[PDB]
Amino acid sequence: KIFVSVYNIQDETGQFKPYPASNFSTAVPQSATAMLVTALKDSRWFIPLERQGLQNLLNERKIIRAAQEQSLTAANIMVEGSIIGYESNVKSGGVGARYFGIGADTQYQLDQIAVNLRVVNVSTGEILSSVNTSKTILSYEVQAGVFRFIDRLLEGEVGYTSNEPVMLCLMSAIETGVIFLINDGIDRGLW
Amino acid sequence: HLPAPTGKIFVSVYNIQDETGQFKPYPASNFSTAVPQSATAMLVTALKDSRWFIPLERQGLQNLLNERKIIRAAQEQSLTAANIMVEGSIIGYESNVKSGGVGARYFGIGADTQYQLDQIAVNLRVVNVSTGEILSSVNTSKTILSYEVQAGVFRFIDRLLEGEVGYTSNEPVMLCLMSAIETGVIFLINDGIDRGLW
Amino acid sequence: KIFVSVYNIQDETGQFKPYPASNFSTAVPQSATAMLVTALKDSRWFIPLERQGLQNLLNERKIIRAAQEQSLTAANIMVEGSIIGYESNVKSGGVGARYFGIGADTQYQLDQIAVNLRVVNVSTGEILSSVNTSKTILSYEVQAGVFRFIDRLLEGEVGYTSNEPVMLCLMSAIETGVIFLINDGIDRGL
Amino acid sequence: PAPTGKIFVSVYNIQDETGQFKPYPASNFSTAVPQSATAMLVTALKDSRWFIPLERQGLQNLLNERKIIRAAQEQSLTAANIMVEGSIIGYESNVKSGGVGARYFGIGADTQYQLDQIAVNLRVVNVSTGEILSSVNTSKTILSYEVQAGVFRFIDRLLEGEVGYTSNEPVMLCLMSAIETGVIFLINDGIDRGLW
Amino acid sequence: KIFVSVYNIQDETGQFKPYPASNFSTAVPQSATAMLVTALKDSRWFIPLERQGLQNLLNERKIIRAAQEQSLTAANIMVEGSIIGYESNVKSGGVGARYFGIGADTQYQLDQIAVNLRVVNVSTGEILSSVNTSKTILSYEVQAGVFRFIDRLLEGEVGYTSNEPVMLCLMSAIETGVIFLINDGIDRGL
Amino acid sequence: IFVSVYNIQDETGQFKPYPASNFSTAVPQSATAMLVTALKDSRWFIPLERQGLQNLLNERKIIRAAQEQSLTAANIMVEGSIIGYESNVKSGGVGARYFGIGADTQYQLDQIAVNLRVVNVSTGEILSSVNTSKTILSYEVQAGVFRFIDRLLEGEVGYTSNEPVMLCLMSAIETGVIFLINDGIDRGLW
Amino acid sequence: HLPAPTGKIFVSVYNIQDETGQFKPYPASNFSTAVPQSATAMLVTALKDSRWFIPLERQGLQNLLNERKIIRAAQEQSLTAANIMVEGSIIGYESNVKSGGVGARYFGIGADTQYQLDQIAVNLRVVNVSTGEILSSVNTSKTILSYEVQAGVFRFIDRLLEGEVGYTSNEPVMLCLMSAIETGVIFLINDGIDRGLW
Amino acid sequence: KIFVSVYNIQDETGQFKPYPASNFSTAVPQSATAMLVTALKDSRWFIPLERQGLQNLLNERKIIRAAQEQSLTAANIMVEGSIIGYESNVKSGGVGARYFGIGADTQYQLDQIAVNLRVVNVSTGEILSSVNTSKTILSYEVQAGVFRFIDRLLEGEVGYTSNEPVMLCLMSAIETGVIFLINDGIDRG
Amino acid sequence: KIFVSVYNIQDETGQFKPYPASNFSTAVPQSATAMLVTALKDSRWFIPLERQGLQNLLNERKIIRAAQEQSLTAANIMVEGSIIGYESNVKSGGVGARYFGIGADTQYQLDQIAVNLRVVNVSTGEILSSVNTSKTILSYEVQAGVFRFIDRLLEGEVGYTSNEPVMLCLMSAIETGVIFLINDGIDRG
Repeated sequence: KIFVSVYNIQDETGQFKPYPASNFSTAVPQSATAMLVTALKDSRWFIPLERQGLQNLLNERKIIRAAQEQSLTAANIMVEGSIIGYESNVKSGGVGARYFGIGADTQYQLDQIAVNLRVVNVSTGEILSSVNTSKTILSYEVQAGVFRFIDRLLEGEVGYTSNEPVMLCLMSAIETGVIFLINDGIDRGLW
Repeated sequence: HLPAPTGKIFVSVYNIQDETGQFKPYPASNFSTAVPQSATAMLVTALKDSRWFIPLERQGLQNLLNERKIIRAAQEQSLTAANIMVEGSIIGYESNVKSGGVGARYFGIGADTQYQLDQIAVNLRVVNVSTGEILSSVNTSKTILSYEVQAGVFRFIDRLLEGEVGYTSNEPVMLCLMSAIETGVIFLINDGIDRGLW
Repeated sequence: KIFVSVYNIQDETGQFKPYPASNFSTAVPQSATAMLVTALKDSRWFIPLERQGLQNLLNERKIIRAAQEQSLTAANIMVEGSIIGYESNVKSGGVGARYFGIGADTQYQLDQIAVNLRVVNVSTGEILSSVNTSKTILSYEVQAGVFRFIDRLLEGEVGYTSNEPVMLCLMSAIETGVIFLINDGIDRGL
Repeated sequence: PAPTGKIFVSVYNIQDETGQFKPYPASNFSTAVPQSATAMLVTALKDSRWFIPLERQGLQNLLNERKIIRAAQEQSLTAANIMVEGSIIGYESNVKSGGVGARYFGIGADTQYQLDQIAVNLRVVNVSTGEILSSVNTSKTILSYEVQAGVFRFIDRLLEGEVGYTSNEPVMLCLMSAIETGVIFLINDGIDRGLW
Repeated sequence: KIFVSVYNIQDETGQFKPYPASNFSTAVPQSATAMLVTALKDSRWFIPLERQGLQNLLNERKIIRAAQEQSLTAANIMVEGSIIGYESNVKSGGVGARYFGIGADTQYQLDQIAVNLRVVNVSTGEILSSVNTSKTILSYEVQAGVFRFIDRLLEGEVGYTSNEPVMLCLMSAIETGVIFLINDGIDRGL
Repeated sequence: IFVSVYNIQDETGQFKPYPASNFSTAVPQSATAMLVTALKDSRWFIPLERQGLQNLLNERKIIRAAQEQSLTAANIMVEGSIIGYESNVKSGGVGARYFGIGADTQYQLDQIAVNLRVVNVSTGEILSSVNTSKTILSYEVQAGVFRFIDRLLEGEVGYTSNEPVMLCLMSAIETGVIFLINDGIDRGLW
Repeated sequence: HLPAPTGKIFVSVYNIQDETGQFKPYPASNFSTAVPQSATAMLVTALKDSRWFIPLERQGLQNLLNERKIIRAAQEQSLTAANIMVEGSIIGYESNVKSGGVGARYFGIGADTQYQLDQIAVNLRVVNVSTGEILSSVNTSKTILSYEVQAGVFRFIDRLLEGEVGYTSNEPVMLCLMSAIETGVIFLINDGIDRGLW
Repeated sequence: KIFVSVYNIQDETGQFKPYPASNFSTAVPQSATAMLVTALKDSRWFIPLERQGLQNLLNERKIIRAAQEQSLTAANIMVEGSIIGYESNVKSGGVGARYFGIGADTQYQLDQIAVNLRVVNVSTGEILSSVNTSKTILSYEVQAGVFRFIDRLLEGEVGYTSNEPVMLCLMSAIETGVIFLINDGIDRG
Repeated sequence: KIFVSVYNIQDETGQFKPYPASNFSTAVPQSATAMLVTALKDSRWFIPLERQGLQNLLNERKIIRAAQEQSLTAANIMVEGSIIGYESNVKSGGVGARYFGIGADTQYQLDQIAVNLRVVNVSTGEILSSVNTSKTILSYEVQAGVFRFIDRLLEGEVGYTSNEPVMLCLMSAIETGVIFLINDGIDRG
């Protein structure tokens, strides 16, 4: 097991959802340094050190020390970085056709998320590695309908829509990123 | 084979925060979050109800410290610590994820139905207080259903006739958050069962 | 009687009314630590200790102490918690029908509010109990109308709407919550 | 009821905990309820006299003025053994609402009404022990109505006419009212204590 | 003459003009502690003490003291208070009629402004009096028009609108308020 | 003859309506310039700066530094603020159209009020205060022709005038200074 | 008769600020000022160009003080003052003030024109540094023209013919501001000449 | 290898996406001082020194020093600079034609991004070099459709749109900036 | 070569883009004090001194000074100033005509940007020079189209639009400004 310290990884995408959404709602989750710490945890051996999160821990230790009137493990490597970018439509498109009286159509869009992870040495402060990974986010819509006349009338509609969970894609990106960092570390080795 | 625990464990939880960065869309107020700010209550009541575990407050800590100031003053008696700390946050929220619906209209009786699913994710981390090492962590995800059903009639006589009926249901996102945090707490409690920490 | 201290119970619902309303107008009242303090007061025996509210009291005591040139009771239990959640439509629906020429219709929506109360020990700082309770908020509209032709013409409309007072439902929730807190203490007993 | 006697009551602030604002067309910054309590309340306590409101609004200017006085000379400040606290608890609408109307050729007429609710919380607190001696919630309701009548007639030429009237009870008055019954309730409640 | 010191009287109406107006513009002027100071000035005997306004005066005195390298009169009573409330439509209404081809119509609205003034003693800090006064604000619009056919065509329009000056009504309320305060003080008498 | 003026601020609490930006005031922020030049142009008076004072103090810091000589005071201080702004107050207009020549006209009035107060520097007593108010005219005129031939003919002419609110502010501040000086003649202090 | 000056005068100008409180209307961003923030540059270059006058910076002063911190630091030599200080601000802005336009259309050739005038006012004050007394002040006002011209043709043949030509001009509010500050500086300079300050 | 310390490179474009987008959404990524740090990392010889990022490193070292009751490498040159500008439409255009009953059309837009990088000496604080580079950002849309009558009716639509990843163009720009910087440094040296 | 120190040249235009754009988006880049630093660098003789930018430099030197348990060159001149103004339409206009069935049209707008530079003496704090320069910003649109009837139908459309890169024009203005300052120094000297 190797002790890894990670404090914060930002959303540097600087992006927000368009209308109808609230102009306050980010296009990307604020959750990394959770995603990342659990990615390091689940890829074990790595032993995540918290530091989120550090203030509370320090308070708790203050309470402990107060109750009695005993040390805190460090990390030789630190992971840093942020969420590099988000956009759309990137690649997007769709088709459709309507004949009397049955129409049908379909649409799709792709999005991009990029992430940067950096392994930095704690002793020398040198950056031992850094990587950019980018996943893509699918969205699609399918519709079919029927408009027919008799005389009286008839009509019908069916439809389905899917959005890949940006949070899941982020998780994917940070995981493949950690895989890459570990792999890169194997040729170092530091281990 | 067989596992076994021993006794109650004091757990301190300060903030489990909303890292979703999300807010409801229009018509809603752009200030209204898509997700409750209420965890570190949901979680604290999960730990209280999942006993044996003993939540240590710390929300919440300052008011207590003040009250202790009043006590110490009025008399002119220590404060128990927690050996584990739970942390984490609400990892994410989105929509439509999966969504869709169908409908049909024949003269003169129409009907239709629609539905949407949403997702919320939560992260819980058990961290050791002495060494500051993270002992465990889990990501959990619930989904949030919404659906609408409508039926109607347009008919001519000569005179005329029409009618409408409809029903809608939205799963309570707060309940879904709670459900998620329960799933996470169950997961953590078993991992500790195989450890044991106890 | 037991002295109970309550400082802040907060709105953690993070919700605001939709349009036409002002985006600054909360979906839920800010009034708890009053509603709750009066709930504890009214179920007495409990003796709410203020602390809202505390600063003014401290100033007033400064003034007294100056004018005289006599202590301040504490509480062994503290109540905490907040308003956990709010939403809508949750469940909603309605029906209606129109035949010549008399139409009628009706609608309803239900909402939810949840609350958390926690009894915490002041001495050791341990949480003695915590409970979540949730009420629901009814709203409905009724309309009836007539459209008739003669030659000349005739029409008429009547309607009524009712919305349950979200504030009252909050009071209800906090009250039932006070009941649950009171009960678990009975087997404690403290 | 009855005075004695006079009791010094200090009130610093009673605040709007309603968190409510007027809807469109109004400005989203415009509160649904007045910020004027701790005036309304001070005058309510005053008008029910005996009570002797002690200011504390307001205290900063008074202390500055005393600085000026003390400066001109190069004499104390009475305190209150009770403190009144509390806030504006809640506001809404439509709560209860409705209306009717009918039109025959060519004379139409109609009327509508809405009720709103305002709630207040007052708490009498002991200054010496810091104990809350009482707390009360009162709620008034706010009436509004609109009336219209009209005529559309044809001759051939044409004729039309309209008349209308609307009244909205002054929310500020209902707040004052609420705090007034609240002061009454507080006084009565104190009557059996008695502390006074 | 009696020296009266007045520092702050602020807008507690929490109200703002509706659309089309800018959402930042108050429904009520911020000018009180002037209107009041000039009202007391005009009601003489009273001698307004500034204190607005005080910081600048203190600076100026710093400069005076600096140039020379003579005291500052106080007030035994202080006036306080604020603008209590504003609303609309309160009472409002109107009529109108149109016959071929001449129409005419009229409308009116009333608004309300309330004020609170309090006389407080500077020595004891006791409130010697407090009063709430409320004026109302009139507005009306009148129109007349003609639509006629010849064959060709004819039309005409005339209209007038008047809105009472909210600032003036604030002044009216603050003045009548001053009358109430003096009136109450005379039976004291101090 | 030395007059010191630090503050005159916008207490109108008003902003322009739509189409304008909600950040744009209905009234200039410029007084303590208008007023200082009004006192200057009305001489005898000698404006003492103090806007504006901080920069000067820095400059004197520099002078004093380069050398390793005093600063004149004022026995009277002028104070006050912009009391109010409104519209439509009085407004109206007419128009008529006959085939094919139409014409029409409209007008609106506004109000601006200002308060000036002379305050004594030694005793801090207010020696005088006045409210003065100007009014602001706006008008529009249009004329047009719609005619058919068979083909067609049409034409339009129009003119609009808005009195410069800033200028009206200047006017109010000047008449105010006139009044203050005049009343001062019977004091006189001068 | 005859006047006369002597020598260069050191003038310090810290801030000349926008007191207009005005912003462009829609379509523009509500954050966009109706008037430039650039005076105390415009004015400083006006004083620089009307030389003899020696603008003293002080904008601007902090960076200068830092650079001198660096200089003084590297060596281990004084700082000139200004005998007069100029102050003032942008007093006001508006529209339509005077505005209007005409136009006519005959078959099938129409034409029309429109115009708007705006105003900017500026205040400059020469203030004495020693006694702090104000030696002079002026209010000046420029006006800002805008106009549009259009011509068009709608004609029928059978088939059809149409045409459009148009031109618009807006005077540069920044130019008008500069012009205003120039007129104020000119006024102040004659006034000082019969003073003299020299 | 030369040790290069880069603290922050900032977005000085002052630009945000237009409607429908949120008025809070930057038109340009905030991600540089990652992009640039990884560009210098990928261009070796260079050894990026962090400094992002520095506070956490310092805290961690505090913890380490606490556990023991061992020094920190510096950089002799520092890279600075920022994202200079962004705009559109800059160049834009498109064509299209529709005949009975088959229509088709296409659009395209270009955007610009500029970047400034500056090599500064740490000892003397002198700017050894500074360069501005600018990439451009392609976007295009294509549609084709058929509207026909029979008697009954028939219609169909197909379309595709591609938008170049502004983040990529930013990366490309910062890389080209690095190339210029290295070129300038070699001629010094 | 002369050492020149430049800290801030700011956007004093107070202007922001109109609708559809975000109300937070400046009409003008925030990039000057880079543009200016690269203009001075490119005009050598001159040696831009950083100072942006200074805090990181001082931190780095803290790291250096700590690692060893060597001075920092000053500038006798400082360049200051700001972006003085931005506007539109200023001059704008256009023509167009349509005959059956072929129409065509074109329109254009001009914008203005002005910049102010000031050379200030560091020793006496006196302003040695200041200049205002202003460039103008062209934008134009061209379109041509055909609507024809047969019976059947026909239509076609082509169009092209260009916007001069406001960032480029600012660069231009700041450059010409640097020229003016250099000349102004030439007769000084």
